[PDB]
Amino acid sequence: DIAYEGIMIVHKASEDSTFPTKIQHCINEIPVMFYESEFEMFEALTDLVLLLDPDIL
Amino acid sequence: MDQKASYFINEKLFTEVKPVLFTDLIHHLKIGPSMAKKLMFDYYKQTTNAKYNCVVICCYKDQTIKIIHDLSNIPQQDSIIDCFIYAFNPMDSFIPYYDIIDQKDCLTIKNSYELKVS
Amino acid sequence: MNRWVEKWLRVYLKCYINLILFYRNVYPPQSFDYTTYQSFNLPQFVPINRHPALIDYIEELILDVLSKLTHVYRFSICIINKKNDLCIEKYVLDFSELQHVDKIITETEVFDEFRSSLNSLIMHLEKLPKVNDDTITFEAVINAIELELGHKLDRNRRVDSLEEKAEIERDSNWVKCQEDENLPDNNGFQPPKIKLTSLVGSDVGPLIIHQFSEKLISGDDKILNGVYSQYE
Amino acid sequence: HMINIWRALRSDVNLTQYTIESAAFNILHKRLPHFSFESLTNMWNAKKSTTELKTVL
Amino acid sequence: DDCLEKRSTTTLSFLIKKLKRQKEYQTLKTVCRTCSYRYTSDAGIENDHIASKCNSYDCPVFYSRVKAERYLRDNQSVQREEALISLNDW
Amino acid sequence: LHMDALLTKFNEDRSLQDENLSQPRTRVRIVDDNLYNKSNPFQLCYKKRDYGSQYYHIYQYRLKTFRERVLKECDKRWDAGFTLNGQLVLKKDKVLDIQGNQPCWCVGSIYCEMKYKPNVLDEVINDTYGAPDLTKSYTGSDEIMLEDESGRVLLVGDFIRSTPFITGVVVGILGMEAEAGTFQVLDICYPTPLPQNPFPTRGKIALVSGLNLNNTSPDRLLRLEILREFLMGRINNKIDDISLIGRLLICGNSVDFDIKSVNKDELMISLTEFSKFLHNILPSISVDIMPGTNDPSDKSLPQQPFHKSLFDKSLESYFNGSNKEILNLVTNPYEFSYNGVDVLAVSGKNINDICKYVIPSNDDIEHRLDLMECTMKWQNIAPTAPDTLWCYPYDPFVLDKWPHVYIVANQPYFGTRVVEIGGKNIKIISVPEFSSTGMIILLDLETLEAETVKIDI
Ligand code: SF4
Repeated sequence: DIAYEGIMIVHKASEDSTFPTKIQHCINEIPVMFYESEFEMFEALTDLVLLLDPDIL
Repeated sequence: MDQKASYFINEKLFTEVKPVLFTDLIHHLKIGPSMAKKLMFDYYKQTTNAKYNCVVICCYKDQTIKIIHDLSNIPQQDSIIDCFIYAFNPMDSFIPYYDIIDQKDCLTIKNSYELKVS
Repeated sequence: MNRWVEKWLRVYLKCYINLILFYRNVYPPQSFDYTTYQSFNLPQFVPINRHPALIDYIEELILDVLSKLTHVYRFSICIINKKNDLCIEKYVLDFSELQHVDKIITETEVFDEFRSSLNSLIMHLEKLPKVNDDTITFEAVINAIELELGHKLDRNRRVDSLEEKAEIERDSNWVKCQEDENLPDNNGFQPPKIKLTSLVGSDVGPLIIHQFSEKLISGDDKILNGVYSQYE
Repeated sequence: HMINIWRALRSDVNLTQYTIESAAFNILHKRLPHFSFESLTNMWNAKKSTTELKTVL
Repeated sequence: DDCLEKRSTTTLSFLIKKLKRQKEYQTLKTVCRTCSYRYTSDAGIENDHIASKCNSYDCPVFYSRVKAERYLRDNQSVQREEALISLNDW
Repeated sequence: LHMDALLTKFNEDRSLQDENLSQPRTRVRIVDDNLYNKSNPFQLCYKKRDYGSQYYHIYQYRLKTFRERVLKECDKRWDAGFTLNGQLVLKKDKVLDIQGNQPCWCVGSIYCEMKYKPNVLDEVINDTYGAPDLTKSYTGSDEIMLEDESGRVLLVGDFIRSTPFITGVVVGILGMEAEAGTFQVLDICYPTPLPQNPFPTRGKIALVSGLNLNNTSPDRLLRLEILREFLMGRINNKIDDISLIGRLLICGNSVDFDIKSVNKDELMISLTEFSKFLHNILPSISVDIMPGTNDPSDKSLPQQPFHKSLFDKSLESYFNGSNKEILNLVTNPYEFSYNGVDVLAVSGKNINDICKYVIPSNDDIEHRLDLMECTMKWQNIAPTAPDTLWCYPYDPFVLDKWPHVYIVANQPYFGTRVVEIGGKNIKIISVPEFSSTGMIILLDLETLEAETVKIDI
């Protein structure tokens, strides 16, 4: 059960609110994940690559 | 009028092949449109040689100006409020030509504003 | 003064030829379009064919005729049956008594005279019987006084400009013919009688042009067969 | 297996630019508008219209 | 000189040139807006802005649009407009 | 019934009276109060010209003004303490602040699909030399959404499904929140009504558009000549009623040509034909000329008046400057104060521009009249700014005052409708073309009633 497409966006809580809601409404088909910092976003990318385990990047 | 409008129509119809309109009579003899229609009707009669194709229009109660083409079946006969010969055509194709008219004293409805020069 | 005279003559000849082609079913009526501008201001809404090859042919013919108009006193368009080579209708533009001055008639008066002449031509053409499709063709014949054509290629001259090339083309594009060459030879069994009709002509100050038409209007069988759409 | 798509297309087809837009048009017959990096970061900033964020995404 | 005397012909030629350029530019802008609809998914303003922000050097329409803008903003166009104003100042 | 019988029944017993022609009657005096008032909102200077930019400024100004108007009207209507059937209504600022089953209202723009018609794409593709497959780019949405610079919400319900809309229209939506991320619409709100000048045997004004004179159609010239004769009293011959038509208004599309392939000779021929008509008709009636889409004028909606040139030399007296009451050349959108009655006239590029889109949320005469009603309600004349108007220096199309009559010309059909927006009555008239369905509109200024006159062949 995976989406075959996705977007990762860094968005700290100190930024403007309702930005994740606006982005989710704008896409509304491709799931979007939001992370506090770039390091957590890279860790999530590593976790995704490990989970899917693709032969080719 | 008599013996003059007929001569003008004959000349403009046969000496030079040009359609003759009743407005041409209006501009020539300096007469009203009703009199021009009367002279067109008068010329339409007493003509043994029908070498021209008369063009007529019918004025309806709804101001529907219509060129009569079929000449056999005219719709809304009871609705016609005026009928007259619009022009005399020496040919099947009408295609009239228009130019500058010096309407010095042929106007029947003049506008309120007068022209000012310099 | 020929700068304006040649343009007016070109306009008149173009309108004349296009009207003859349209009203005699030389070409399908759908190709012809009613228009006022055909690279020049036309006197009326003359129907002009939209075929590019036909337009170029007519323009070249008109230019060739105008290039030798000094020696040409009569230009005629001949209507020829395709089934048998025979002139069934002939329309003549008389250019005799036309002033040839190189030294002020304006354009409105000239176009008024042209309108009268073309209206007379149209009135004559409308009364004529209709012509079937793909059965007729047209020819151009000029009557000259003192010229010889087809003899300018004997010098083996090499052309160096477009004007010289056009001149050498126009000098050899014509073939000598005889008067009434395409007419039937008067068989004697109810001989055909040519019919002459006179039309109005422009009489502008520099332009004095007479015009008339000819038609067989008769036959001795095998002539005008399957070309006039039967009775009507 | 890492793959460089632009080099792979360079070996395969005989194009003259081998850009993402050029390759997309010449192979997939799709025309993609190209925006400069300054334009992209200008439209990606928060407090912007939903249209610009949708455009970047 | 001679052209200036015939005001109608000169003004007609200038108007024809200007209108041709304007129509070509409008067609190019419509094409670019339709193209940018792929990203923007919008048809009003804020989509023409994004469409104008494109600088794709692989598209001939971009070159045509740049050339048309340069022609519209060129000094010759300003000269033609000034001549038109002077001619129609009567 | 033979035509000879009709001729001998009508022409034989002619009146032959009231046509002495020595002292012709004066036409009804109709005066344009804006002739020398100047201050034309749609008059633009050529020196400033268009730079191809500064459109976001107009967009922001329009958004601000319309939001202010809608907020003021919403506060007037849904004031504090107003309660709906379910519960009280609360003012919500942000569009995404709607979280609960409580009545509320908000102000924001409207989002729609608005795809281009396939014929438009085919037309623009063939004249671009490198245009992509725009149909493939389009490759939709049938739902209306509200945008308020803080998010977008889905709008659902039968109320909003029965109203035409265009992207960018700022309105105030009231309703409840649905189960999903959708907003139910129970009432809608529009900008606060604009002031209208007080209204007011006067006369009648003739409206004609789409003459479309060219060098290939000779029937248009014949129809124009018949119209000129009718307006002068030669055809109708009822000099009492014809004299009531004080002024004639030409609403655009006087000449039809293709800019891509046209020379000055053919355009000059058509313009000389038009000038001959004007010279023959000006001595009897006053004519106002309006630029059209295919007329020799700029492609942007605020078209500047016709140049003093491009007219025959016989019109020099009329173009002397002092006599502007007989011949007047005005901009494409123009407010006519005809004998105290304000008339807003446009050659129809705005309505012809909204109709070139495919909007899967809402071509008929009733549809066009509803679109004109929406244009009046939204208080702007050009809802599709990118398609209608070019770069505007320093927006005249945002209405500041409501006219008595709204005229949109060059339309496929003729139709009229009286509307009441905020207690103000506006009469909307759709003027058809004269080249096809050669119909004229007679507008009575005293009673604001429009009657039609048709000319055949
Ligand atoms: S330029 Fe080419 S690519 Fe960029 S938008 Fe216009 S069309 Fe699409």
